[PDB]
Amino acid sequence: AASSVDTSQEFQNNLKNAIGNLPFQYVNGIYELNNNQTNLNADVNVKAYVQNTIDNQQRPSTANAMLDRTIRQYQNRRNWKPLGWHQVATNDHYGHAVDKGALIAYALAGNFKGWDASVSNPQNVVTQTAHSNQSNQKINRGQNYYESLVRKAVDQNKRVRYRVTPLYRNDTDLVPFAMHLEAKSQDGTLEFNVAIPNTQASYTMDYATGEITLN
Ligand SMILES: [Cl-]
Ligand SMILES: [Cl-]
Repeated sequence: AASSVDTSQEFQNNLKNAIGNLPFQYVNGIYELNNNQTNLNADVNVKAYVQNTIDNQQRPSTANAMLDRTIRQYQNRRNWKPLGWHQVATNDHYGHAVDKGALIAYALAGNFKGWDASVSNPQNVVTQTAHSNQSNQKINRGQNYYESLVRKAVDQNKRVRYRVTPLYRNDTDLVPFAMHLEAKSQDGTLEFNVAIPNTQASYTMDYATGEITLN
């Protein structure tokens, strides 16, 4: 249970195992890693792209992108469930426990030629808590908050190198315990390195199976 409480020692141990001996601190509901510095190189003369990948257990793994206005998607799109999916009606304001969580957001890369930008791209979607997927607030941050930073940067004509990595406790868990987001703009004005805990205050999750126990 403790592994799905974002502030617990157990969670932090898993985080350390997944990212190495990088410094981290809890702030605004997330973990800032390595003083918010990433080694991503945005100063590369390469065409915008997205690359999704999977690991040896067929789980969504490291995703990379170079983002700019050529693949930005402002428009709307014109049964499948991710690994570990077990929906539960919660006792919190979200109403439900989990969302199909994209590694690389539709709005960011939906215009990239040939790419499966759908909600059922099996290399780009995980079981993600509603809280950690949806929260767009600076005070209590979710993945949406960081996606908004990247989106706003691209909308200001910035080139953003971006890397999103689901963090798993071990080789077999179906559901990641956190989402690692890294971003760097060519001009250096945008840079972050964070882990968004795959947690929700009103319940705990067994990351092995995705089974949720409401508080
Ligand atoms: Cl830039
Ligand atoms: Cl929450």
